[PDB]
Amino acid sequence: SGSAKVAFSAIRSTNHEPSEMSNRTMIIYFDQVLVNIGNNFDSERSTFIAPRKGIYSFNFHVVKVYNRQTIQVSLMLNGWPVISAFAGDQDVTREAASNGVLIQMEKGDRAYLKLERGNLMGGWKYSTFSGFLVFPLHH
Amino acid sequence: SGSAKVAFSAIRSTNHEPSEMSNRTMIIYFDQVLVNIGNNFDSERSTFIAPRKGIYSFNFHVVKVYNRQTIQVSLMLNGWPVISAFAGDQDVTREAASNGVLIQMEKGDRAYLKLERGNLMGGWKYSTFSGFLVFPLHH
Amino acid sequence: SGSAKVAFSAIRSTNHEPSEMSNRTMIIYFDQVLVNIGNNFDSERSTFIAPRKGIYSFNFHVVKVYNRQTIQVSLMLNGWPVISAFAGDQDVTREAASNGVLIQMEKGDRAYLKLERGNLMGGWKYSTFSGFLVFPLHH
Ligand SMILES: *[C@@H]1O[C@H](CO)[C@@H](O[C@@H]2O[C@H](CO)[C@@H](O)[C@H](O)[C@H]2NC(C)=O)[C@H](O[C@@H]2O[C@@H](C)[C@@H](O)[C@@H](O)[C@@H]2O)[C@H]1NC(C)=O
Ligand SMILES: *[C@@H]1O[C@H](CO)[C@@H](O[C@@H]2O[C@H](CO)[C@@H](O)[C@H](O)[C@H]2NC(C)=O)[C@H](O[C@@H]2O[C@@H](C)[C@@H](O)[C@@H](O)[C@@H]2O)[C@H]1NC(C)=O
Ligand SMILES: *[C@@H]1O[C@H](CO)[C@@H](O[C@@H]2O[C@H](CO)[C@@H](O)[C@H](O)[C@H]2NC(C)=O)[C@H](O[C@@H]2O[C@@H](C)[C@@H](O)[C@@H](O)[C@@H]2O)[C@H]1NC(C)=O
Repeated sequence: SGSAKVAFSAIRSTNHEPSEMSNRTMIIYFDQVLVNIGNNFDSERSTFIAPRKGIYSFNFHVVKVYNRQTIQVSLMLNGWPVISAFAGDQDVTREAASNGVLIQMEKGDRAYLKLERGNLMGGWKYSTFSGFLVFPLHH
Repeated sequence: SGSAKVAFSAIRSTNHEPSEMSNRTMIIYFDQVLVNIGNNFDSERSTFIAPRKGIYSFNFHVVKVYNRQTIQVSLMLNGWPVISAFAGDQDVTREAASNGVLIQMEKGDRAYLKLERGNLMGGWKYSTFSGFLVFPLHH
Repeated sequence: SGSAKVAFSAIRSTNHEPSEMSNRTMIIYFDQVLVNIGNNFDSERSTFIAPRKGIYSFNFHVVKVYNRQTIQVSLMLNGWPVISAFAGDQDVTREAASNGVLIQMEKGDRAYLKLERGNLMGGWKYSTFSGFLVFPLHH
């Protein structure tokens, strides 16, 4: 597929608490990048930047522990929520806010996960975020 | 990929209650279509109609609120359930019946989501349904 | 895509209890294979064996009933967990441990689901496991 091979996947490998900057941006950070074909995933910002016009698939599963908060996690496209997922609060099991979607992106569009409500104190180990170009679009 | 570029994604953008017809069909309706490459998703019927033989990927996340019902949501292929997902009933958080699968479809096969058990009173805002042709098949 | 068309999907169609061997391996078994393009999914072992170097997408949803256990399900790559999902224990609804990810695999790498914690007594009907080659890689 040449320059139509674009894919990333990243995970949260520890239960370490959020940083001050993560608290300010509420952008969910993934420390371990498993795939980054095209180097279009910015691992410092946990943001995917589309290299070309196309249909992109995204999936995420944000895993939380008991921390007295319910959460809403949203896939953001240029600062606007496209889809959201939800998780509650209990002390029986880790639980996940999961969702996925296909979206059209232009070159330079940015996709990332934002904690719209709640916090991730206690860590978000086992959280995952991945995406790939399904096919490019011309015009 | 030419005529092998087929993709759709749709979401439920409001918490409005189901219509009379939705009550009769128990087919889950998505008011906002984000992607519809090939125009193979029938937005009036929330049904994907395969344009050609191939392997198709589908994912869904049906989000419910507290409404005194648990739900079973099934991906239907020509009126038969292929996969199902489940959600409970509580008043702490929105929660989702989520699943996904790859299936082979022939031209004219129809895929849609059906509420096999329960109801979506209180709305199903944030629900998502998407799919794409992974690759075509000949013969 | 020729030999770049690789895809599988399998489901658990009954609530039958795990076998002795399933108890010993804790590898989750799927009795009904819906898709197996390339015949790279070993249905006896519920293991996908990559035919070539590439980026592969995997998704799973393991559905449990009340059985006095919480579970952790992990996607294993050559015996090492890549991603995990979690489900609790209650008697209100079936519930699912769900996650998905993209990974790079070499020819001969093996991917399967393992019950890292808990059991699936009471069955795991409606569980699903699927995957496909997103694109091949050279070198
Ligand atoms: C990120 O936000 C968290 C939620 O607001 C912070 O935790 C809160 O910290 C308050 C004092 O900074 C404390 O009164 C709150 O009870 C506490 N809330 C929760 C739910 O834990 C977190 O700050 C961390 O904890 C405090 C005690 C300090 O030691 C910080 O250095 C910790 O990181 C925030 N983390 C930051 C700003 O780095
Ligand atoms: C779609 O099905 C719902 C579940 O059967 C309907 O709600 C039910 O409406 C009954 C009277 O129509 C009422 O006795 C039940 O308590 C109620 N059940 C629940 C769980 O809310 C729904 O009807 C809506 O509510 C009633 C009161 C009417 O105003 C309808 O016009 C409402 O839509 C059904 N909606 C339809 C048929 O449009
Ligand atoms: C697979 O593992 C299960 C969990 O260890 C077994 O169930 C357990 O069986 C014990 C006796 O074998 C019994 O004391 C435990 O209470 C029971 N635990 C649970 C949670 O059910 C299961 O064995 C099944 O049940 C027993 C009674 C025998 O009839 C086996 O033939 C059953 O399969 C294990 N299944 C195997 C080894 O095939």
